[PDB]
Amino acid sequence: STSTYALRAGKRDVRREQQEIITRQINTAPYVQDAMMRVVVFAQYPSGRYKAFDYVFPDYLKVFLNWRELLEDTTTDYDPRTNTHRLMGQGYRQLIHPNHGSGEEPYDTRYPMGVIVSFNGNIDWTRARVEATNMHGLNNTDWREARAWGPHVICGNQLRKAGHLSRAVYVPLDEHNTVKVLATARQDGALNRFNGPQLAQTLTNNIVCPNVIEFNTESDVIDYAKMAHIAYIDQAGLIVASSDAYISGDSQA
Amino acid sequence: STSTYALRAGKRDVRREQQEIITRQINTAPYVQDAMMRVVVFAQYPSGRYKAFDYVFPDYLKVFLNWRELLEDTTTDYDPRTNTHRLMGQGYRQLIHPNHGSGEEPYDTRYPMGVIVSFNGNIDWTRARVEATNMHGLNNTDWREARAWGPHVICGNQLRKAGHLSRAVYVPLDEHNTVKVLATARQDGALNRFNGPQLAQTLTNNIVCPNVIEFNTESDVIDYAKMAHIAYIDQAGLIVASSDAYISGDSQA
Amino acid sequence: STSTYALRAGKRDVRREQQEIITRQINTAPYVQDAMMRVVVFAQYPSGRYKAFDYVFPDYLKVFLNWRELLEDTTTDYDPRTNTHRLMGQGYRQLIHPNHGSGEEPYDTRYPMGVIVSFNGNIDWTRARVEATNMHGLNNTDWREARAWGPHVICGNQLRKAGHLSRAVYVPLDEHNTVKVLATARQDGALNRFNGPQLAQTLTNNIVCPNVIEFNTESDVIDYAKMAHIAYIDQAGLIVASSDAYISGDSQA
Repeated sequence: STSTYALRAGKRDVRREQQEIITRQINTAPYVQDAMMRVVVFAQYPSGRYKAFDYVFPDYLKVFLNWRELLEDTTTDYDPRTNTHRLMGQGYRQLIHPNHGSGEEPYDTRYPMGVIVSFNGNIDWTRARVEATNMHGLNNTDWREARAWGPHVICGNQLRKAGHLSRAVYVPLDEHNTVKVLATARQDGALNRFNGPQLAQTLTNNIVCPNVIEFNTESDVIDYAKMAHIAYIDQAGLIVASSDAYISGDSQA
Repeated sequence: STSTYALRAGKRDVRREQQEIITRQINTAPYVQDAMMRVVVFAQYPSGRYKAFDYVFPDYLKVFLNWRELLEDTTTDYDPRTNTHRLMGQGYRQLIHPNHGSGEEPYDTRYPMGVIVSFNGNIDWTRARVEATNMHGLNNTDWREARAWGPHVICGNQLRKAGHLSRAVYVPLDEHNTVKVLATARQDGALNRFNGPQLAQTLTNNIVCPNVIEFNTESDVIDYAKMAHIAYIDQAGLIVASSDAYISGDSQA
Repeated sequence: STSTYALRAGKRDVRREQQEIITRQINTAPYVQDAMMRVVVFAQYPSGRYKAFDYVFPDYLKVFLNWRELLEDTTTDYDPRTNTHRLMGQGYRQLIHPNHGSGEEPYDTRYPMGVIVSFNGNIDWTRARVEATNMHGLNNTDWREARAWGPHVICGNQLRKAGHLSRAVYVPLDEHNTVKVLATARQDGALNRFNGPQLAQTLTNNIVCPNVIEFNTESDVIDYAKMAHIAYIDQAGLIVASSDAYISGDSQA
């Protein structure tokens, strides 16, 4: 880093020390249990556009995105292009029930090339997980040997550190994949907030608030990430946004 | 109240006392834990029409309604008016990602002026809550200082008492708001049904059953409320429906 | 059954005994807690087509399907046929708010005649339940006397045994019905995985993965069932698919 001489007032510089306190509040308020956490799944489309599934939640997040939800210009598990009563054009059916569909092309170009998953806040980094599952949301072809997570679940340092508050990972997808994501609040020290008398609040306060937002180009995705103070990895593989606050920003450039 | 002379049969008037018992059953059966509770969010539209998000649930309710779900004539987070691939007409995008959208008008007239939230049953009135959050479902502009609820969450006597079984509140909205609602079953005396061996049932039995119903005019909303036995506040600010049962109805008019 | 003479190698027939072990793994891996379970609701339409709500989940499943979700060619609670701003054509409204709608026919032929519900895996068979509820998801006309389940909830041996791993039931529906389904993991012996320190995982790992798949004819439904290794009852009332694995298939035909 590049730093050099600086001056400040003496004991009377409470304005500066107050701003230092504020910087620390922004950086540690997320660790007060039942503070919000934020997880965003950014689908990267062939078209150069992107779509964010943006979740804010205070305790835990259980996400499954199926094939149609992942498509460009959908906002739910509903595809306006594809009237399911028509005999032709059933690409989704052809993928989830092999050789019983009728898509007009091998690769529906609305299906994403991959997702950037951004985890932010007081997350339990040891159990934060992503999986590219098959069409059914399974991590084994045979459900009878599938489990909550697969033997090679995406986790640990596959989630790139982006600051004390954030990690992000890029997950390539092929056309038969779906996406699962898990994040929970960090263990509350030696107390388990999912245990005993603490559970009711942890469970019932957990209103997950999802939004699906589209972006016409990555510049706009990156702007969204800096607006929302969340980690993001751009097309160049660089970490261009973070949840960590610095009192003078990137002043040691 | 207006009451006057009445007669009844003597010890043989079991029909009357049976009906008195039935009145009490309707009024107290909701307090038997794992009985249904009922919460309804009525969106009031500029058009004079309304839309109800009607939830019945036996243990707890965690609701977040985002911008598109709140729009007149939507039934999910999907807006048929707005094809998200078009460059023009992205009003939702303009609100949730400031100055990256293209709505055709400053105020999409399908967005509601406010909601009437109706809580009914054995609800924990001390932790029944509503918030008009921002587009992301946050109660602070900066998620890093946002929490499960805001410092000024709508609660307590902002929820108007409408009988022993019900409360209702009117919540004005501006166009960038979304709505969150929490209701849980009242503490089970000194036992916590969210604790220990009671939790499995409390958790897994809690199938929340949502319906989205539209009403062309308030007369029809009020009818729906009386059909469903739930509190409702009409345009005049009057409580015109309740969950409380009376053996002769409003006979002391 | 028809069986007759067979031979095998002696102590060196490890290939056979390995395949016997594999058969047993497929049959008992589902009993390792947090293994996947699979529940499918197959709607049978007047048109001879079917639609599957296919859920895989590791711990519990809480399903409510409302009227519009049940309709042929819907994939969410959204009906493209019916623009809710139009005065005519509101069949759903006419059912859920009696005599306030305007459907074009008494019976919307997209509404199913019944559902086949298929339960598979380490399910608690004593508390696996289905209900055909009314439009609101209630099992009593008056919610104040409704409960999490009705006095005549569909359960026990109404769920037909289809093997050690599976049961299935046919549930007739009339046009004002909706469908509720509950399945949970079997009690973990004398330990309760929904209790104490076990709960956090049981709760947060439970990502339910739903897909809605259509089938143009029952032959294709039956194929889907055999692909997915789940119980299914065909139009003839026969059990034509199962989760149970046999080392030589149905070799005692």
